[PDB]
Amino acid sequence: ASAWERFCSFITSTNNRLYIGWFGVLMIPTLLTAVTCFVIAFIGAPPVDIDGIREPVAGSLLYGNNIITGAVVPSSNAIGLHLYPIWEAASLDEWLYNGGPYQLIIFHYMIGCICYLGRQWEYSYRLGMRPWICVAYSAPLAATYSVFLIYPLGQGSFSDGMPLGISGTFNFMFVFQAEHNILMHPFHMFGVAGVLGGSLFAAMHGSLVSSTLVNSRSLHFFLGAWPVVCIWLTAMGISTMAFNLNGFNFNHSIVDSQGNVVNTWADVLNRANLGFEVMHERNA
Amino acid sequence: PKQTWWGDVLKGNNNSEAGKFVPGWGTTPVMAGFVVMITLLLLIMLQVYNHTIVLDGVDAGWTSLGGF
Amino acid sequence: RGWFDVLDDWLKRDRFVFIGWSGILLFPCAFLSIGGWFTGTTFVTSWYTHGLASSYLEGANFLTVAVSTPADSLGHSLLLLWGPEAQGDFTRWCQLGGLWNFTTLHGVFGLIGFMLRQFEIARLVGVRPYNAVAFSGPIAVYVSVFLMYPLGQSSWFFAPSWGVTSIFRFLLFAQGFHNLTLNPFHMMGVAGILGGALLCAIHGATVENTLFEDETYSMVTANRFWSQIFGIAFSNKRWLHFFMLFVPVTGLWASAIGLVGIALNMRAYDFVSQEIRAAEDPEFETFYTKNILLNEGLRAWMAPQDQIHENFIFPEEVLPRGN
Amino acid sequence: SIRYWIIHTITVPMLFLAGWLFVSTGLAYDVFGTPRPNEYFDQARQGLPLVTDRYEGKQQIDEFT
Amino acid sequence: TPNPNKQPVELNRASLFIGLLLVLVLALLFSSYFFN
Amino acid sequence: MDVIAYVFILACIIGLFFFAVFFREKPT
Amino acid sequence: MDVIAYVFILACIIGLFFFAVFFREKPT
Amino acid sequence: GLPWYRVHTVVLNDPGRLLSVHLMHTALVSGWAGSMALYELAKYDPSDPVLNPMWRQGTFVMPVMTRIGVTHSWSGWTVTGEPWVTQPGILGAHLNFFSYEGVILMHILAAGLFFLAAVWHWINWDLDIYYPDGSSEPASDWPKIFGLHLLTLGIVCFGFGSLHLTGILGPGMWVSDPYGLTGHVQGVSPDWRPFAFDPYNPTGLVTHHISAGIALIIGGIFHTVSRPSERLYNALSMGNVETVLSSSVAFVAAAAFVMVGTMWYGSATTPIELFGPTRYQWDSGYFQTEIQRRVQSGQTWDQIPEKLVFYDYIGNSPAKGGLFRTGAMNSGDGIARAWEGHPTFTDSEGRELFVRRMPNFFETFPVVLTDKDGVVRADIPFRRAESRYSFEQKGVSVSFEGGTLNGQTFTDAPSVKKYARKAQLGEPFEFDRETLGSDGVFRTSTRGWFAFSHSCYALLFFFGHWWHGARTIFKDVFE
Amino acid sequence: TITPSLQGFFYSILFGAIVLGLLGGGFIFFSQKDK
Amino acid sequence: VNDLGAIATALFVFIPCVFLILLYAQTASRG
Amino acid sequence: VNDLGAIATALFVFIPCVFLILLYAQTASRG
Ligand code: CL7
Ligand code: CL7
Ligand code: CL7
Ligand SMILES: C=Cc1c(C)c2cc3nc(c4c5[nH]c(cc6nc(cc1[nH]2)C(C)=C6CC)c(C)c5C(=O)[C@@H]4C(=O)OC)[C@H](CCC(=O)OC/C=C(/C)CCC[C@H](C)CCC[C@H](C)CCCC(C)C)[C@@H]3C
Ligand SMILES: CCCCCCCCCCCCCCCC(=O)OC[C@H](COP(=O)(O)OC[C@@H](O)CO)OC(=O)CCCCCCCCCCCCCCC
Ligand SMILES: CC1=CCCC(C)(C)[C@H]1/C=C/C(C)=C/C=C/C(C)=C/C=C/C=C(C)/C=C/C=C(C)/C=C/C1=C(C)CCCC1(C)C
Ligand SMILES: CC1=CCCC(C)(C)[C@H]1/C=C/C(C)=C/C=C/C(C)=C/C=C/C=C(C)/C=C/C=C(C)/C=C\C1=C(C)CCCC1(C)C
Ligand SMILES: [Fe+2]
Repeated sequence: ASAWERFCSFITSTNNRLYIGWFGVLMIPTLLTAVTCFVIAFIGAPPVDIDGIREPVAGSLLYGNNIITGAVVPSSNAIGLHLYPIWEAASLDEWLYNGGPYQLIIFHYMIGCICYLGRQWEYSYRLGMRPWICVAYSAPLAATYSVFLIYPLGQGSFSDGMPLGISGTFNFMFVFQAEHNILMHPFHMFGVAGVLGGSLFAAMHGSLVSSTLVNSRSLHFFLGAWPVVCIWLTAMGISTMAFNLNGFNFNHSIVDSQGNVVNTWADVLNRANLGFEVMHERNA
Repeated sequence: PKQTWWGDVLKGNNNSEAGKFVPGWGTTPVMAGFVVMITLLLLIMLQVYNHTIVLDGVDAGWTSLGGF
Repeated sequence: RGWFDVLDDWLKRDRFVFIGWSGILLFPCAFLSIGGWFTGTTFVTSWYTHGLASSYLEGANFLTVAVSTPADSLGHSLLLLWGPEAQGDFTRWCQLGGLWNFTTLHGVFGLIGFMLRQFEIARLVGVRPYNAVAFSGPIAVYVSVFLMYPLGQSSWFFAPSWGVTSIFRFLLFAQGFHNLTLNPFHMMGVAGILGGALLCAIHGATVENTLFEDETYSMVTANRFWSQIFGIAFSNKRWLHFFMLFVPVTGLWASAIGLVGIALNMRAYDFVSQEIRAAEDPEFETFYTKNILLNEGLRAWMAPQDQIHENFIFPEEVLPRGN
Repeated sequence: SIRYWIIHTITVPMLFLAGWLFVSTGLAYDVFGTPRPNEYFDQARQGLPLVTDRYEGKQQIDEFT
Repeated sequence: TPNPNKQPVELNRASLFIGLLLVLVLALLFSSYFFN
Repeated sequence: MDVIAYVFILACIIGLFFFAVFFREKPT
Repeated sequence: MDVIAYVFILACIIGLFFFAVFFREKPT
Repeated sequence: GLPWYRVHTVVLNDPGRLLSVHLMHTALVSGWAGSMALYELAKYDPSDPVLNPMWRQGTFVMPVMTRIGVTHSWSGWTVTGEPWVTQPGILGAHLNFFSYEGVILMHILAAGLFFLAAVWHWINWDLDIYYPDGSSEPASDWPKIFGLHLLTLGIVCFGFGSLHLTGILGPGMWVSDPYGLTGHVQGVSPDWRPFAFDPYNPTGLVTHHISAGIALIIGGIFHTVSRPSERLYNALSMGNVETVLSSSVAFVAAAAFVMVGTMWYGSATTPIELFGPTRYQWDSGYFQTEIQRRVQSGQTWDQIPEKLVFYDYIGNSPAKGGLFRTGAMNSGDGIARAWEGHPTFTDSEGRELFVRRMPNFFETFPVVLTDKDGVVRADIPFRRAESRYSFEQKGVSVSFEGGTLNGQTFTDAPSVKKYARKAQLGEPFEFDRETLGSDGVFRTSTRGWFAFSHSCYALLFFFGHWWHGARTIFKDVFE
Repeated sequence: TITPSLQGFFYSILFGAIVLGLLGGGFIFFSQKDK
Repeated sequence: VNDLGAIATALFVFIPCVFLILLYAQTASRG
Repeated sequence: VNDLGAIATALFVFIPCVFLILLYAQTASRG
């Protein structure tokens, strides 16, 4: 009953309402920090110079936006990959102006996510069950790390990271499509197949069980495995596109015998990408 | 179970022949023909509305309002 | 035993596959739809309707073949092989895009036949036909996208051409012109699909990781695990599986209502207060406004070639840019 | 087993060649109206043959042809 | 004369929480458009 | 005032989470 | 629109009278 | 107890209480009809029938009333553009009573009566009629009840077609010209020649409701006498009311789809004087073609009837609205007051060019003034860009024929730009927003709201049909 | 008077009758064969 | 914004909520 | 008039009403 032993028996105990565990020891502060800062910076936060051009972009509720259009703007383009802690800032108002809250939120959130995976494993151990829920959870984890961490690393700044907002997500998707043509990348096709097929198999399994309940184990194995594998693949696809290894490109493929070019659907898709791109790229 | 007057009037229509059917197919063959008939009728109308069929002197458009 | 009973018993007889009455509608229609698509990709081109090379003879790729939609001038003509357009000429029927109508209509009747088939099979086995009700969602999506949408528009030309890159063109067109991503019904559809995938994944993993060392898995351990890890858990198996059924289907139906709304240009294209506030001062910039700008750019840069029939001519001066 | 092997050996390559010749002899272009690689444009007919009328589409293509 | 067909209506706690979550989430989603 | 509507709905959601976590009827 | 508020409250009062008259639990 | 989504099954086995809830639903529906019409009357502007018709004003039920006879109001005004004359003088001239308020009063009265009947049938749930001669279990014969109902509806359909629609003993129906100029409520005469299948010729409607009416009467009589067949009776489970529910829901969904088709594509039932122009009359240049031909037919520009030019505005199209842009159209671009007149544009060289009109699709369009020969002459470059074919660099005057700006010539570059944008929005018009705080963004007419709402309803009711068919066919399993 | 479009529809009824007749005939005939 | 936007949101939040709470309460009072 | 007048009147009408109806319902469900 050493004080240290008593503490350990408290944390690694299956009688709390929510299991804490050693991974949860890191999970709780980081997640609480991320949630608190996200709430604060989503309700009210100054406009952020996303383009690093002294011109700001607002995203908070008190500055005009609603839930659909509000967001937490990524840290400024001038910062690059530099960590921007509050104590490493010239002035609080400036630190907000450069987009520090985004950095705070995403870093605490990513650490909390990986610790949450660890906590899942730990409790599976403490209860005496095979410890592979965490393996399945590793897929959406990979996806978030792709959009928030790996893509900015490949692109050199967190200004290319995903905004934390509903409309920011769509803006990110369209700019990503413009610059990398993700639709014609096979890994995203695997991901689309994964989500749609996962819904299909979920509906089929639920209908069958709820209809007759009024190797079969391999059935549930396949249920678990299919969408997880596809999400791993599409997360890897995003990560590869973060290193300028873009998808397929079939523009200007068929040419007339004399030398003219006959259009195909890929050219229409490329022209749509061209529109998205030229609307992007403020200057050149 | 009130024995109202209107109930006396209408009980024969309510459930005099409740649960009675004629065996076999009965009039079902005849019904078949009727269905097919309407299956043409509706079809024709659709095509007339669709301008697949162009009846003579029947311009399926706003011009046909001429005369009012 | 009349001819009808003989026919019925013959249909219901056990074979490698089950035909049933539904088969009479499903198999010919499904086979014709598939054959129409294969023919349209292999041989027929869209050089006359969209001015594209969407066939293998043209030299296209598997990702660029497409049974392209009929021309714009035809409106919503059914394009029968013997109609006023084709007039019995097979080649003109193919060039005008009649293969699109062939494939889509026979696909509709194949889907109807499949739903009827599931009704019939559940009737034979003697279990609740939740499978048919589940399949009702895909039929809603199909009817909303391939029939109701082009019917609410000017022509079949605006329907999704059967393909891969053609479907991608349809997605980008919908974003550019209807701003679909901002539609709440599409948001419910996305939530339904992603939640269905989530449910499949975690249900499979849980059942695998609570297996008894021999239904067949420790429901008590699974319940306690999820309660103490996530907070909430299913304590009822029937509810668990009905929920798995319910979520993706509901997502599909919500998206279907979203798609029928945009078929009438009854689209959630903008937020009025944001437009007003942006008009008042030019400094006010949010992600929604930049999405609007992207939509303007995509419309301008895609319209001259997507809707080639309209003979749009926009010079370089009028094309929006980030200057 | 063995019997059907004779029939399939005699037939399947004949069908394969049937499709092969259907393409090679240029019959497909006539059947499906698909232009020959030189038929997309003349030496200067670089305009596109797009149908503009619903009612007389086949004749208009005949003009485009 | 009493009606035999009368039956009560049941809704346990879990169902209440599920329903409230559905309602609140739908309201949050659609308010941004209702305010337009 | 929209901000008040959004914040009120959100606070109600969080309260619902609190009650759904710590006050669910015991499974049995 | 005040007229609508007044009329709605009044109609609710009349409905209350109807239910209070013809649907009161039997005294005993 | 029952789950919250099955609470109403407690009337499945009780014919009396089932009838009671049907009567209550009918009372609600009639009450809504009355209340909605009352609200529309209380928010209406009868002064302007030309540049502010009912469809511009967000009316929903008024066009449906007006379709088959009701035009005037007890306050006097008619929708056809004349104060109502009490042409009624005799019996069979109730026309002075059945104005909008008369219909409202009758519907509210029906609501009350149906509510009272519903209460009565709820209390007296155990009438002897619901029970057969010698069995305690209530049991109704659905086939004969269907026959009786069908016969009643056939009689009413035949009466509607032959008396009301023909105008023999009724107001007739709304008819109009191909361009929505003259709108009468006149009787129609039925003709069985094939052109009565033209959906835009009203003579079909009467011809339908007569013949179809008779077809129902025969169809009623047969079912009032003929018994079902064991084969069908067992297959469809005619002893179970759930099958009636399934089939009825399917029928109603099909009806909704057909109605949506007619509403969106226009027909004789939906005239543009009532519900507004379709979205295809803008696409096909229907009104622009007509006007251009009329002017080209020697008439001067100022002599063009203003309804015909209002129809050529794109703000009237039902395909320019939004899902959450609420209220009447006049809450949008504002209420129109005057037509500025047909503008024409000329460049420095004096060549006459035209502005390309914005299609239904585009929320915004690039303004491009092009030579009639297909060569772009001038334009308005993007928000801030340097140009070579430009508005000022080339210089453009605009001159207006007819209307408010008659004979005028604006060469002020902001003025030319404003009227260029107006010209690409159809016909230039005087719009007021100060009265209503209008938002400048468009809204859809009555036609669009009908199409959208009932397409959604039909889509949902198909799923309802599938579910209830499933619960009928699988009845032994669903328990 | 008959127009080309109406004649086409009549030929459609002929062809559809033929298709349905051949399908139904095949089904019923084969069902009768292996009674 | 729409003056009725807040009212619509409030009624949407409230009516199903009071319905559900009423059902649960009259369930839980019963044994 | 006051834009909040209607809201105040509505909430005054509603809150005690739903309270009373809830109490009566959870009384009547119980025997
Ligand atoms: C416009 C370009 C485009 C189109 C048209 C398009 N996609 Mg995508 N697309 C997909 C489907 C899809 C379908 C079915 C589809 C057609 O219907 C499309 N797409 C279409 C999915 C397979 C896949 C996305 C699936 C997906 O969402 O992946 C998981 C990603 C995340 C963030 C999961 C988050 C996990 C976190 C632990 C959550 C915990 C925090 C939470 C607050 C906790 C709350 C708890 C409590 C309080 C309630 C996808 C992607 C993705 C992208 C991108 C850039 C795109 N896309 C782009 C497109 C991914 O990065 C991305 C990708 O692959 O990277 C992972
Ligand atoms: C008197 C002559 C006649 C008339 C006018 C008439 N009936 Mg009948 N009739 C019925 C309804 C009815 C209605 C609703 C109705 C008026 O609208 C009529 N009838 C009218 C049913 C109650 C009853 C049998 C019910 C019954 O089984 O009907 C057949 C079954 C079904 C599923 C209907 C088929 C519907 C399809 C799913 C539609 C799919 C649409 C498609 C996707 C796209 C369309 C394309 C288009 C362009 C072509 C009936 C009978 C029956 C008969 C007979 C002989 C009749 N009738 C006769 C008539 C039965 O055997 C028989 C009977 O048993 O009498 C007691
Ligand atoms: C949504 C698809 C659908 C349609 C359109 C539909 N039903 Mg059902 N349906 C019934 C009647 C019915 C009628 C008379 C009818 C056509 O008029 C329909 N249905 C139609 C009852 C016999 C039976 C029980 C009914 C029953 O229990 O209803 C209880 C419902 C309650 C307390 C509220 C539900 C909330 C709604 C959001 C109401 C919103 C207001 C309204 C929208 C205003 C617009 C009016 C109009 C335009 C819609 C039934 C069921 C049931 C279901 C389900 C899933 C459905 N349905 C579904 C449908 C049962 O479990 C269940 C079942 O049978 O399980 C045993
Ligand atoms: C792209 C997405 C997608 C596809 C491809 C798909 C495919 C399928 N789902 C089925 C079933 C189901 N899907 C269900 C729920 C879902 N299905 C979903 C999404 C999909 N489902 C979603 C999101 C859900 C969750 C709600 C259920 C509940 C079922 C079933 O019960 C059923 C099954 O048992 O599956 C095994 C079909 C069974 C065979 C059949 O009837 O074929 C379709 C029949 C016909 C007649 C096809 C006709 C031709 C089609 C319509 C058009 C032509 C297509 C070309 C041939 C190819 C096109 C290629 C493209 C690149 C354009 C089929 C395998
Ligand atoms: C005209 C006036 C109309 C007024 C409004 C009427 C409103 C009626 C009530 C509407 C709401 C009903 C809710 C019932 C809620 C309820 O009790 O559900 C639980 C219930 C359980 O059914 P059982 O038969 O097991 O038990 C029934 C009893 O518990 C209750 O009757 O199942 C369903 O209702 C099936 C559908 C579930 C639907 C919800 C699934 C999704 C939940 C999560 C979604 C939101 C989160 C998304 C995150 C991204
Ligand atoms: C499968 C796959 C994944 C792993 C790699 C691998 C290379 C193996 C790859 C396979 C690739 C290959 C070579 C696939 C070959 C696919 C093809 C072309 C299959 C095609 C079958 C063709 C069919 C049905 C055509 C049927 C045509 C029909 C009815 C015609 C219908 C008709 C129409 C269209 C017009 C009117 C007249 C008529 C007759 C009614
Ligand atoms: C009681 C009495 C007896 C003797 C005769 C006398 C006349 C005195 C009689 C009195 C009768 C009177 C005054 C009857 C009045 C009846 C009335 C006003 C009935 C009600 C009509 C209102 C209805 C349906 C409600 C519709 C509301 C719905 C859909 C719900 C949601 C809505 C839907 C789903 C569509 C979009 C809009 C909205 C609001 C979201
Ligand atoms: Fe399972």
